[PDB]
Amino acid sequence: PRRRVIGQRKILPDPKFGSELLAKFVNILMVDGKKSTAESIVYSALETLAQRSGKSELEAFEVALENVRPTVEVKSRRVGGSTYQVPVEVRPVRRNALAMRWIVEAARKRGDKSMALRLANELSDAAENKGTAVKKREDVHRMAEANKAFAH
Amino acid sequence: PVIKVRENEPFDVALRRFKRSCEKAGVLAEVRRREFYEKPTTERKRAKASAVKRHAKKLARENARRTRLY
Amino acid sequence: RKQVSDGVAHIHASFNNTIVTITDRQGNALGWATAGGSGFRGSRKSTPFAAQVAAERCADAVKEYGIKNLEVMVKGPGPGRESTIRALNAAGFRITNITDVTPIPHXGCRPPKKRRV
RNA sequence: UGAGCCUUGAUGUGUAGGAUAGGUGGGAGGCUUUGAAGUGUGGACGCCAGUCUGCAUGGAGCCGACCUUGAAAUACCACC
RNA sequence: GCCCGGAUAGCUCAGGGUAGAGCAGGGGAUUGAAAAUCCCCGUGUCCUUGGUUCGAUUCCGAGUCCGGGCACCA
RNA sequence: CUUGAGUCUCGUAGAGGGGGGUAGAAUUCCAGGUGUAGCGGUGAAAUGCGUAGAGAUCUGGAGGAAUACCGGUGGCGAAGGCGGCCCCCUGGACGAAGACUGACGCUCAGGUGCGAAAGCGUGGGGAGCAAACAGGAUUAGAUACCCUGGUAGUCCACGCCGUAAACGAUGUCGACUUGGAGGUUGUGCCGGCGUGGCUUCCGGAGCUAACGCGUUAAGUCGACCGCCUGGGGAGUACGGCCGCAAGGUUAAAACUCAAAUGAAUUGACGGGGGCCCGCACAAGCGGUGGAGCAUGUGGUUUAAUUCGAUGCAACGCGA
Ligand SMILES: [Mg+2]
Ligand SMILES: [Mg+2]
Ligand SMILES: [Mg+2]
Ligand SMILES: [Mg+2]
Ligand SMILES: [Mg+2]
Ligand SMILES: [Mg+2]
Ligand SMILES: [Mg+2]
Ligand SMILES: [Mg+2]
Ligand SMILES: [Mg+2]
Ligand SMILES: [Mg+2]
Ligand SMILES: [Mg+2]
Ligand SMILES: [Mg+2]
Ligand SMILES: [Mg+2]
Ligand SMILES: [Mg+2]
Ligand SMILES: [Mg+2]
Ligand SMILES: [Mg+2]
Ligand SMILES: [Mg+2]
Ligand SMILES: [Mg+2]
Ligand SMILES: [Mg+2]
Ligand SMILES: [Mg+2]
Ligand SMILES: [Mg+2]
Ligand SMILES: [Mg+2]
Ligand SMILES: [Mg+2]
Ligand SMILES: [Mg+2]
Ligand SMILES: [Mg+2]
Ligand SMILES: [Mg+2]
Ligand SMILES: [Mg+2]
Ligand SMILES: [Mg+2]
Ligand SMILES: [Mg+2]
Ligand SMILES: [Mg+2]
Ligand SMILES: [Mg+2]
Ligand SMILES: [Mg+2]
Ligand SMILES: [Mg+2]
Ligand SMILES: [Mg+2]
Ligand SMILES: [Mg+2]
Repeated sequence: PRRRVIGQRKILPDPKFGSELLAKFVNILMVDGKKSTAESIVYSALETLAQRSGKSELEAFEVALENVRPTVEVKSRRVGGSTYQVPVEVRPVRRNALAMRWIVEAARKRGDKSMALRLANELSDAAENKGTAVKKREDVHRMAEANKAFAH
Repeated sequence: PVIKVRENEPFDVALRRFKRSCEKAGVLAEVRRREFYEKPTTERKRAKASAVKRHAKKLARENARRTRLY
Repeated sequence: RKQVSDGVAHIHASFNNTIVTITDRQGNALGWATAGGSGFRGSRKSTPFAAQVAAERCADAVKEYGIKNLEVMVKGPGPGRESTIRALNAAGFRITNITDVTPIPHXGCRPPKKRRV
């Protein structure tokens, strides 16, 4: 706001992995305050992904994550009526948040039977550069690339 | 604004020397003044305005010390 | 087709566009590149990045003659003056002189009228 | 400076594939110390993969069918 | 009638082991607008037919249309 | 008679004026070499120029207009105005000491002369700019602002015109009346100390409606001249004079209103300037506008569809 008084809110770990990153993933996926359903879906999808990939629950998830993180975005700035699209670096926390948001959004728009299966398919595709999340990441990167002349 | 690079300096030193020479030569000022026509009346008016503002600021700063703020 | 081993870079920077040419010591041109012909049009053509890209393209388009020693002459008030020289050095030439050769009337003719924007 | 007539040099790497091999061949023996496998060296082209190269050190080998190609290997060799 | 050239993306059209560049149109980035810039989307016997070739849009032959020069024009 | 006015001797500074010559930078055009696909312009575009070779860069040539830096709330002139360098003709100002004339002075109606820019006449010149004009845009329209071109004109000689916010919105001449900080230009004595001319800012008494002026007076006085008499009509009509014309100068009346006006004070407002705040934007999450139903309102209908709230701050409101 105009003040900048807030600190930072403490995030509790997930029950059976002890990672706050997966807890934030659950938080992003949760709707209507129904956290148990989100945890069931996340755990089932992670189990299926690890089984079809073979590595583990955690580092497979991280590998699928690092193929969606962006490193530059564009913000609009009007000067003389028209708007330039200035590219700007993305802080790491925003990187993770945008990555998770794009993965969940991509998995939401699919035609499978269960949400767990949808997330598993989208996340496996992300782990090897075929999901729509990777397409969105590349689109953002190239749009920022076009407006390099305005990077002050 | 003629800059010849001497022996064994980095580029940035030569570039800065060229920039200082250009700034002290008053090049961009001359090329920007001579872009549009200025009536003589406008020239005299702006010269007088600059002189008046300079004198007013000088008097203000001259008398500024004696007054104390807290 | 020929080797010169040294040449003069002429930079023509204005408020709308920047042009870069390479010539021999006698004035004959060897190649050229421009900021408007590098994919930038409109408000993007008058920026230092476009000048840098144009300098890169001009340097790439003159590889045949094998120039290694370079001289720079800059005229005009445009944004693309320092960027072009920096990119030219990054291309690998060694710069011997830098000069501002912008014209100055010593009175001259009568400039156009002021714009009432 | 444009065109023609000659003569020569190379140039022309679908796909297999040692092979920058165009249809067509008298035909698997010439080349080699009438300084040779491979070296240093300089040069032109090159889809830069692979030719070619003035000379020398160097010293005398490559070498033809032979199996992937439809074809056979400037092994001596004609024509375009 | 004889000859000289061409027919390919919706349009303009480039190019013996191939179909291509741009613009037209759909949506999303995008905002109060067109810019602007992003991304994708097809748009194919290269007129048709036959003939050579280990396959032909890149070779030949003929028929449909169009342009140019000429002929016939009693 | 010499104290006001003027003459003579020596020097100083200065874009004061008229005439001629000449230099360098830059723009445009012509010719040629290199070289290749864009240039130019805008908020964004387009008209426009370019493969018939532009734009960029190099060399040679022609022509016209104006003089970067110095340059300064610096200088000169009655005002208008005056800016590269050199020569010829020429006006004024100031200073230092001295000799001379002896009131020869101040002001001035009519009158005479000078007078920015645009404009008019005859003849030359024409690079750049640019009324009128044409095209491209913007817009509800756009006879505009913006872009691309462009003719009179701007330049020279001679002659008219006679007006400007021609302003210090402040007529000319003389005298007297506390201070401070500078600029520029002379001269005397030993960097210091004096003494003249012009000039910028601040301020005292006094003046003034206030704002402000304040030894360069809008203070205290004297001489002469010009002008004013509520706002429109109107600096207009008619007459005279002047002009080639455009028009200039002199200068009313009917009718109409009860005001028009100057300076300063408190607010409010600004597509004026600073410094802050609020789920006001930004970052997010979920909705409404589409469907069916509940409810309130408007309108329409009815015998009645009782009355009231009806921008935010009325519409599941009184109920
Ligand atoms: Mg807040
Ligand atoms: Mg202009
Ligand atoms: Mg003088
Ligand atoms: Mg003079
Ligand atoms: Mg030319
Ligand atoms: Mg004076
Ligand atoms: Mg004189
Ligand atoms: Mg006497
Ligand atoms: Mg008179
Ligand atoms: Mg005039
Ligand atoms: Mg005239
Ligand atoms: Mg005239
Ligand atoms: Mg004339
Ligand atoms: Mg117009
Ligand atoms: Mg013009
Ligand atoms: Mg005229
Ligand atoms: Mg008057
Ligand atoms: Mg007056
Ligand atoms: Mg007066
Ligand atoms: Mg007086
Ligand atoms: Mg005062
Ligand atoms: Mg008074
Ligand atoms: Mg009256
Ligand atoms: Mg009159
Ligand atoms: Mg009259
Ligand atoms: Mg006339
Ligand atoms: Mg009033
Ligand atoms: Mg008032
Ligand atoms: Mg205010
Ligand atoms: Mg305000
Ligand atoms: Mg928001
Ligand atoms: Mg609804
Ligand atoms: Mg009611
Ligand atoms: Mg009421
Ligand atoms: Mg309520």
